[PDB]
Amino acid sequence: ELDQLRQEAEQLKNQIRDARKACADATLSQITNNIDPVGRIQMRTRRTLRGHLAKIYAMHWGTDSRLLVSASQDGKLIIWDSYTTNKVHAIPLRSSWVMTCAYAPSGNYVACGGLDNICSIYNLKTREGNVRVSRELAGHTGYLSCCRFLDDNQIVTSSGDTTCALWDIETGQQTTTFTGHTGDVMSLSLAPDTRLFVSGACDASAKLWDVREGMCRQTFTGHESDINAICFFPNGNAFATGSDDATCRLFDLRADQELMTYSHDNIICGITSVSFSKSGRLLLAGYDDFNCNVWDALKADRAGVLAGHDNRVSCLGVTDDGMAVATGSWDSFLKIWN
Amino acid sequence: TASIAQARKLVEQLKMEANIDRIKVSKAAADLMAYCEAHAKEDPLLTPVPASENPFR
Amino acid sequence: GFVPVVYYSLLLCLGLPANILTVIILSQLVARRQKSVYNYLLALAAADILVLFFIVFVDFLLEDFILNMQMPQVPDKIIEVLEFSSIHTSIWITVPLTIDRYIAVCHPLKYHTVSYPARTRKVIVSVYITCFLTSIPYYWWPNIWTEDYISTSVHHVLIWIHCFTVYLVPCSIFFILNSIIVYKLRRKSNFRLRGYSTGKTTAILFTITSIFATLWAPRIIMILYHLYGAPIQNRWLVHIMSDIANMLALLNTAINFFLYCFISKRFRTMAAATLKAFF
Amino acid sequence: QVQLQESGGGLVQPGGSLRLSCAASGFTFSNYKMNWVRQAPGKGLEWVSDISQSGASISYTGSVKGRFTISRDNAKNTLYLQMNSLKPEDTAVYYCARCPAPFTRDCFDVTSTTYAYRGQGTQVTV
Amino acid sequence: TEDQRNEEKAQREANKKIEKQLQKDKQVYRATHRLLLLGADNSGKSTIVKQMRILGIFETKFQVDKVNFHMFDVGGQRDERRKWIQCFNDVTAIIFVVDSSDYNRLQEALNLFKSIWNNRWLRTISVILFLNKQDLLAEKVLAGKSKIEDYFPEFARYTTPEDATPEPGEDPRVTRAKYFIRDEFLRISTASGDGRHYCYPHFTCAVDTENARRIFNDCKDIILQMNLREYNLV
Ligand SMILES: Nc1nc2c(ncn2[C@@H]2O[C@H](COP(=O)(O)OP(=O)(O)O)[C@@H](O)[C@H]2O)c(=O)[nH]1
Ligand SMILES: C[C@H](NC(=O)CNC(=O)c1cccc(Cl)c1)c1ccccc1
Ligand SMILES: [Mg+2]
Repeated sequence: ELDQLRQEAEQLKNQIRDARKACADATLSQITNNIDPVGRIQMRTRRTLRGHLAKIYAMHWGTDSRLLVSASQDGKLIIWDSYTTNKVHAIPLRSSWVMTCAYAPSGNYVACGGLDNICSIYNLKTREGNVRVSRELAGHTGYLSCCRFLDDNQIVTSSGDTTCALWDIETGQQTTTFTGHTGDVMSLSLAPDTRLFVSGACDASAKLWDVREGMCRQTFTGHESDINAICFFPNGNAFATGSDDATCRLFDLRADQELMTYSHDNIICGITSVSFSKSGRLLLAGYDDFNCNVWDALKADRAGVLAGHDNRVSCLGVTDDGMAVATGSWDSFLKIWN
Repeated sequence: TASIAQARKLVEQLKMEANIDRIKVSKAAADLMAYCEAHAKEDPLLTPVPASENPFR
Repeated sequence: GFVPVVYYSLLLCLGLPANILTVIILSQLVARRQKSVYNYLLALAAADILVLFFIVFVDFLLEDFILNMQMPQVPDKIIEVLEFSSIHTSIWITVPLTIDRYIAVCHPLKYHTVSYPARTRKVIVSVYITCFLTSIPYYWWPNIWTEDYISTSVHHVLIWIHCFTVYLVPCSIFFILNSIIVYKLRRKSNFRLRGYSTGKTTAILFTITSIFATLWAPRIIMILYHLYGAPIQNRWLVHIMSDIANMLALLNTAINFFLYCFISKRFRTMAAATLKAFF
Repeated sequence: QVQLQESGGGLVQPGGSLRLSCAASGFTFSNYKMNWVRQAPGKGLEWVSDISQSGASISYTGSVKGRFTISRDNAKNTLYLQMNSLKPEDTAVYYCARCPAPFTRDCFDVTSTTYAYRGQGTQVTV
Repeated sequence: TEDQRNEEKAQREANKKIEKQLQKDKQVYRATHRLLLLGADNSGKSTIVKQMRILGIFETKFQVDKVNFHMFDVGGQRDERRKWIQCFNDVTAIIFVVDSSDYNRLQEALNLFKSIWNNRWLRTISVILFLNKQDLLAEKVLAGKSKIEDYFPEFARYTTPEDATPEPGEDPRVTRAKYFIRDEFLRISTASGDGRHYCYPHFTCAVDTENARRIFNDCKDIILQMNLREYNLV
């Protein structure tokens, strides 16, 4: 029976491949060769954010493009103020090891995670004026990877047990379980419709999940090694991945196919974080080679390099309104680039 | 039993993925180009920003 | 024979561009604020800038070639105070780097507990402040030779204080700290696969301390013999020897660069990368 | 998509020869470092032998030194493992493993849990 | 414009407060030395750390020679650790507690050590080797039923290193086998590593009163080498 199951699974797989081939026809590059290149985008450092103690893993821009929160191995959840380069708050975590950060779009809550299998929730606007633990969401086993706020009361969070849990801070219970990945999921991003997200595991695959019904609508494949960077396109019908094999793809949700590879031979180390800009001609991606660069998402061309970093780059976030981008590397530094 | 259940889950997921309306990709690329060029003016990164409205300098 | 003419221009063209390059490289280091020795190297490079520029250009070109006609009341005795501040600053920036190396080599586990960037700024500004404070008593510095000298009671105490603060304490403490480092690194058993390990560090420490001692001995010995004794006051043996000895002090100030910054291969690779950065 | 299919392997008495082939797809064969993993019945998972990018970095496990022979064909995307003079204990299942990261020498694929980049395996019985 | 003025003043006040607190946290973060425990599934991690506690993650804090260390016993995770092991890059050292009696998993232990040394982000940090379970090894070597020569045929074609320092109450057979295990790890240790990070093996048992001293010695040597390399003294 197992042989028949494998045979029919292979039949379905090659049927999907044949459908993809039939729905390919023409490539994006051939039809997009008439677009003007972006060209070199010479970008300097504006104000450096030096307040962190150890390596920085995650940062998230706020909705107002004013204040943002970042991670550090010390156990700090510092929230910065972009224009004035100021510390608005400092949340000391119980667990020193943290790997994820999210800022609630309502502007009153900040999340965190880490090896402790606890996706701790903190509040900001409080009567006493001091931050505190709002709710200690628990239930995972594997290490926690990325978290984002669906709304003011629910968070979707990715762990290291190949299971993704959607929560409810008010009840502290796992509303839904997304068990469709084989390897550990690294990063998931929020589509503007706040009903869909894509989860990328260490099996070089990205599987699309829907928030409401909680099932894997579709999957995306084409990478060679583990992927640890993700972000939706602002329109919500595209998303680019950064793996460890120095390749960035671009899969479209509607067609379920790879579009193009963002790579060059001289790059030998993989991408860590990605962040789509507000328009599309700008595609940013960090690199292990002590620097971060920006790709042209429609012409497969590098446009400038945000050099000036020591150690590895691991986080990348452009403001919602597109004023600037903050890149944090392992040197406990955050830099603002226009 | 576990292998049979895993195979059943895999085949049902792949068949759900198969029953998806496909979209011819070049018009998707056209939509991408239209959206990108329609927001080129508003992007402060693509078009260099004057120092007055730029708050980072 | 125009020996100062042929030497000091070469010293300028060898030191000032190199040290300016190192200042611009080391100011822009991102990891500079992370650990203490690099801020110290920036301090030493800046002290070298001050001493080299001020002394070599201003004094030993102007007042030896196209000046010394300036009124001496305010200017000469302010610029001399500035030059002595520069010398003392160079020595007293070289020193705390040595104490940092000793603490960092002898107590590796407590290094970040005892040393951190916040205290680095305090100790790096304190030395400048105390040097500028202790240089203003050098306003009444003796004018060498001239029409007359007169062994004024302030001259001998000024000479003794300068000697103690430039050589007697710094050389002795350099000796002590380097000797303790060598002793503990040689008596204590190291790793088996470290055959070419103790030799290199011992050699570099001893060569640093020996070159400093040998290049700064002549000036101190000459000035002390000027203070004591009954000099014959022959134009040749007291002036040519004095000028060649004072040339050795500037040689040591210029070569402290090659001693500290040039040896490290990491500094070399950024230097090589940045030589073609302009083009 | 990355697939690793193993070929060969049959019921052979102690002695004789067996040919084992790995069918590789979805990735660049040359750069990645590849190794084989064994699975003794009733026991855990282990490693067999590894070949680096150059092919001159052959190393052997303590169990087999002159007994085994590892080779690969980068042009045909095939990795080979030559058997001769087998023993009853070597009654494992041979998975075509591969270290994930390009251009490196480290991989943790001795995991018991289902690692992504290794095949379903072929049974060899002695 | 007064509202903007007072808002900016409030943010600056918040900054001075937060910077004071963060400098206070600076004073302690570097003081604590991070350590990491890795090894076989039954390798003696939790019970050794529990034993030395008297002197998910099962953290621990202890004070030796007026300097504090942090030992991590990561056990609340899966058996896959290809990815979260990168978080421990800025860690003083790795402890490698390995089974010494059960030779069946020794090959897996060799492989695990070889992977740790050659990893492309762990090459900066040193590895500390604990050969735990020495009483069991001594007891079971005396029996001789295991036939250690089976799992490694080159075990016999070997003799005790000249620099061997056995305890007087030991046995030539157990010591000869035990130094065989050490040397067979160290041949892996030396084969790669260009002086950046060093391996220091220490013969330790689960219940020992001097386990902390060995950790102190190893971390002292590791930080000494790193710090001398950080200067020009190399
Ligand atoms: N008798 C004896 N038992 C030991 C020795 N070393 C470890 N053990 C056993 O191993 C246990 C402690 O190791 P442990 O931390 O629990 O290993 P782990 O939980 O699998 O990671 C104890 O229960 C001991 O019984 C030893 O040297 N002698
Ligand atoms: C400017 C100062 N230059 C001097 O101090 C010149 N003074 C003497 O040469 C001298 C000699 C014998 C006795 C006495 Cl009291 C003074 C100086 C600074 C650095 C290096 C070299 C020189
Ligand atoms: Mg345990």
